[PDB]
Amino acid sequence: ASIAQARKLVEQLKMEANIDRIKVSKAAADLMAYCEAHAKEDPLLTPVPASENPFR
Amino acid sequence: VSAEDKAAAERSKMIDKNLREDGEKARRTLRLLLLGADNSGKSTIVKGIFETKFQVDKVNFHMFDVGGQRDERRKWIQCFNDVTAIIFVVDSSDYNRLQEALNDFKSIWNNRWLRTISVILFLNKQDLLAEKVLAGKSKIEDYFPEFARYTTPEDATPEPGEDPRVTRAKYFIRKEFVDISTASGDGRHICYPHFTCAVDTENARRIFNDCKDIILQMNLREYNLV
Amino acid sequence: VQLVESGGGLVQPGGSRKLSCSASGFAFSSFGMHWVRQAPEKGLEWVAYISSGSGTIYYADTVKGRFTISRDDPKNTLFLQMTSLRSEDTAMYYCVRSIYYYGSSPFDFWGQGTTLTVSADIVMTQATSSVPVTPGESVSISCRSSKSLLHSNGNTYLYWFLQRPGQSPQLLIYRMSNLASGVPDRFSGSGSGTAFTLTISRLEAEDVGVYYCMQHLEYPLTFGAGTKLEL
Amino acid sequence: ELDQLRQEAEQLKNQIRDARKACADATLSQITNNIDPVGRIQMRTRRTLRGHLAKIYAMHWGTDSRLLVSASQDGKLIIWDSYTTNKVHAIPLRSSWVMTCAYAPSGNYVACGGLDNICSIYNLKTREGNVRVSRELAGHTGYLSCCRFLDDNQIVTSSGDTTCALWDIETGQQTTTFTGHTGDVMSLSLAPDTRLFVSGACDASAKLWDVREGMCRQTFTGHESDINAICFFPNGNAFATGSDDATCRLFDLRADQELMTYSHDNIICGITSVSFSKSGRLLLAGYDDFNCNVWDALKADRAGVLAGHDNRVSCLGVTDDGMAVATGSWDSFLKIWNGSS
Amino acid sequence: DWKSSLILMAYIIIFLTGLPANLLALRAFVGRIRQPQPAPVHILLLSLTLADLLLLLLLPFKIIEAASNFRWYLPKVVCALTSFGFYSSIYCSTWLLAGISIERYLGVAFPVQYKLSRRPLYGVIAALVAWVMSFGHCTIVIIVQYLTCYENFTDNQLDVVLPVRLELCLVLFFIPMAVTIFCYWRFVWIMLSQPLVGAQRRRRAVGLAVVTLLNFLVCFGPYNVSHLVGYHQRKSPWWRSIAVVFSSLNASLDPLLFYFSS
Ligand SMILES: Cc1noc(C)c1-c1ccc(C(=O)N2[C@@H](c3ccccc3Cl)SC[C@H]2C(=O)O)cc1
Ligand SMILES: Cc1nc(N2C[C@@H](C)O[C@@H](C)C2)c2[nH]c(N)c(S(=O)(=O)c3ccccc3F)c2n1
Ligand SMILES: CC(C)CCC[C@@H](C)[C@H]1CC[C@H]2[C@@H]3CC=C4C[C@@H](O)CC[C@]4(C)[C@H]3CC[C@]12C
Ligand SMILES: CCCCCCCCCCCCCCCC(=O)O
Repeated sequence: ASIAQARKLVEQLKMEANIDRIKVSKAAADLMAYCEAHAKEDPLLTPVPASENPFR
Repeated sequence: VSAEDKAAAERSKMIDKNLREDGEKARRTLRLLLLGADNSGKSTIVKGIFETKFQVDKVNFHMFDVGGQRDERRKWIQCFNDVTAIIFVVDSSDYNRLQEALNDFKSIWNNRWLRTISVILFLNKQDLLAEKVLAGKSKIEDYFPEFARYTTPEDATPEPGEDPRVTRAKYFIRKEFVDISTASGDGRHICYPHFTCAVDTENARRIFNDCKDIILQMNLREYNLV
Repeated sequence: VQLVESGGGLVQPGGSRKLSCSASGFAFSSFGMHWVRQAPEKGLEWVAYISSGSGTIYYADTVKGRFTISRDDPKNTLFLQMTSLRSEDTAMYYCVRSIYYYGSSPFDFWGQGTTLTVSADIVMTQATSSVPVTPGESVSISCRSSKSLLHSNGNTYLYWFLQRPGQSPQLLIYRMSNLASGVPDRFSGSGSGTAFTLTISRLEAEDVGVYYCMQHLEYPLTFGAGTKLEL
Repeated sequence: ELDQLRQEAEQLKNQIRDARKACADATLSQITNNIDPVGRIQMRTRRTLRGHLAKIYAMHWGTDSRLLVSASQDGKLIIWDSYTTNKVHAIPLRSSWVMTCAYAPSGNYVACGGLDNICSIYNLKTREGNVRVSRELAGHTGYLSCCRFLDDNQIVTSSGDTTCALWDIETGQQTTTFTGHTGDVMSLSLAPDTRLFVSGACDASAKLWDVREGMCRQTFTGHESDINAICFFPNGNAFATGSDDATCRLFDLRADQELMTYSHDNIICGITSVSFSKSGRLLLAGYDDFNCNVWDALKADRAGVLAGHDNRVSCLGVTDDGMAVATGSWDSFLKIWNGSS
Repeated sequence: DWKSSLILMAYIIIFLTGLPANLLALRAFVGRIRQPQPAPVHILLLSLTLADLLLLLLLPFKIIEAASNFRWYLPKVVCALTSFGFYSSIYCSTWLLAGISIERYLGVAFPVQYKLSRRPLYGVIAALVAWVMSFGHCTIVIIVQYLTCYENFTDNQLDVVLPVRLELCLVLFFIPMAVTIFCYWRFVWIMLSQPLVGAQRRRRAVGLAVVTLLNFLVCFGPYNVSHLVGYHQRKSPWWRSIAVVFSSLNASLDPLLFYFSS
């Protein structure tokens, strides 16, 4: 029983280990590009004028 | 506002009126929380959520035994932050599992959310504890070294006609729980210890009296008098 | 959901009569209720309205004082006490429902109707009244209000209803753009604040009927004379 | 047998750690240093949706970004109209012990759950004009902590029984179950594409699941306490967690590791809710210190404080168009926050 | 003179000690009212702070009256409005303190019933009753008056002012004083009879109740005693100017006992 209980954990760890991992720098650059590319469409980072604000 | 926005506002006002009526109806019942172990006997006290409704002195009580979820009483105890009190039923006859009960009471008392919720502690299975003390086969000194040097304090209240040994054991257990309770809280919430014989019919009366005291303390706090 | 109305017969002029609307199959206590009359060979005319809880009551200028609307929520029935019956009250009275909340479909279910025979308003204008249309082709009806029905909230409050011959009117569009549930996709609403158009992509034998456009924006509730579609 | 398996597991964990260290060529904090700071985010309470009579634990915005549903111990599930502060509906729940609520993407259905271990799906658009429970999804042995809609027919729920489940509303049975957590799952966030989702449990870990495959893809162990809330980056390639140790974290599904930690020495209380802005540059985060803090997701600099609540902030959500932020607290209030220009 | 200088010093000290404290208490009580399910005592406290603030706003007029020794005063309209407002706020505060005493006694003699059955409507009605009993009485008096700023009264006016003062004592103070004394005596005795399971600061509350009762009897006591003294002597007492100082001292001492006690 414990053998199958641990065997499952070992199989899950093997499945998680054998995955494609890109560099952290590339992921950070992608996140920065997404944040800087939708900045004008963000009504919280860049507040909209009170005319277009629906909660005025 | 338009004609269909005025009607929507009227509907919202009706919804708010119904909500206020429901809140007024539901504010008239005092909510509790049943806590304990498997052997505590929490179910047979008043004689996933298993709600229990009982009424004493024309006051409605709602005891919420949260069975089902089966681990530490954690991450769902935040919901029971507005309860009037917490009934912590503990089996005082089984010394082997006693330390687990004290640890559980310490964990419940020192909870970040139940920092204002008084605990009504019931020392269940009083007759079994008395029988165990009278038999002498099981000694509390084996599990609790501090019991060897413990004696019954003077000016006590041994109202039942019982042997000093049983009274000493009961007072030792109650003292342990009270010392756990008084190590924190700073008087914001207090623990009310009671003794239950598993056949007593006055548990509801004790709960009502303790809830009356708790509500009096809350009213005191509401007046900036405390 | 089914509204059945009874209590309308032959009444001498100057008399009194009461109409009863029996509501079943829906939460009558949460629905605002209207009364809509339709004179023979004439268009729909709004009569009275009572909201949920009987908070606000609005009557037409041609019935104020003579007629009164009341609702018996516990027994699910709507009533109109019609007094001083003039000979202009000789029309079928319908009992339409209307729940009002963001996204509601007001005027959704119209009652069956009861024929009573008495022995500052936005004027909607459905120019055409007769349209010879053959099944398969697209037809566009067209109303035109006096006041712009586009409130500041952004909602253009114009409703489009179709009455099949010998049937109670059924809402096709709510707030002009919206399409009512149980309504075929081909009917569509295109709108401008003073000009409103209803288009059916494919004609059907069921589709032919008289189409009526109403404004819910100011209290007096007007309906355009309507445009009968001839097969 | 058991000994070898316990070891093999340790060596696999060591291999995963070594791979993560190798892939960490740099860090997000040092990469995003030349960008101009967002400044000071000033937000004012546009609306105060009052009417709840007990502490709120959940809210969810509609896809139209105007209707929101809130859940509380009062026993009601109000469907607010945020623009005009109107109660469109007030659904009385059978169990007042509700800690979660959801709004369907189509807007036709809502869901609720809690200590009753049952997900109740309510049909808002009914011909009868009332809100009635269309389906009660039973089958979980623990309290429901979060429920999210995939579509009108599928809903994923997380419970305190260390499992997450994918339900079929039409049938009422778990289409797929998600096992692997060793603690009470306290939150879940569905990806923009709803093909993947993450769950934050009390074992201080976050697991990335697949709704179709039904197997965990990656795990993220960077916290020290229970993860009370989890969100998802708008692009779907990252997510943010909020734990009880007063620190948020930004994990990435591709680098498989935490990028930056959102912590301050002044804040010692745990995070209860986390949501990103529409662009993802801002990270709203509720806290038990009666305050909500806006974190610059690229620099970990607190860009503002949404201090308007008299009790613990429990729920928090940003509109789909990013036009507003609604925060619910235990003081039975619900405030809509919007920036001022 | 020495007496006028002392009165002015007491007035300015009272105003400076009260206005910021009363403003803070008003803000806190407004915030509490906006919170869900306010208690009647909270509405009564809000009304008491409003009455205290109204009294404090007209304190500068009493300061300039003391400075000018009644010799140099603004027109009759300003004096008649300010004296009416001051003397009506005094009795409004008296009746609101009487209402707060009733609420405190109710919340201790019947704890469970008070917690269950309380509604903000009771506090609103109590505040309205206090406001009526003070402002309407003062309005009736000022109306009968019209149909030194009320310092010197002739013999003809004396026969009208003295019985009205007797009424404004026996009906506007002796009833609130009696109910406050009874409520606080019962509060203290019930609290002393309570065997609090643990030490939850139930002696500090008894001390605070005794202090509040003493504050009531010291602030609103001599003022209304002066009415009986003047009626017996058939002449307005000369120490009314110094009794109203003690009466206004309560407007500054109220936030200390009701808000800053904790
Ligand atoms: C009536 C009448 N007719 O002629 C006369 C003279 C009166 C008359 C005037 C004054 C009083 C009188 O003693 N008051 C009233 C008062 C005083 C000053 C400003 C406003 C008001 Cl209301 S209220 C408080 C009381 C007080 O001074 O403490 C009694 C009777
Ligand atoms: C009928 C009534 N009158 C009240 N006031 C008192 C004064 C301050 O104002 C006037 C207008 C009347 C009440 N105030 C409060 N707190 C209550 S009660 O419902 O809580 C309650 C009910 C039964 C037993 C004890 C109680 F505490 C209550 N009830
Ligand atoms: C008597 C004079 C000095 C003061 C009069 C002020 C009174 C009449 C006013 C001021 C503020 C008002 C309160 C402010 C708002 C609330 C909260 C609501 O849930 C119940 C009514 C209640 C409690 C109002 C009752 C009336 C009120 C107390
Ligand atoms: C300034 C206002 C003074 C008026 C005083 C009226 C107080 C009314 C008190 C009624 C409360 C109910 C009394 C106890 C009821 C019971 O016996 O349980």
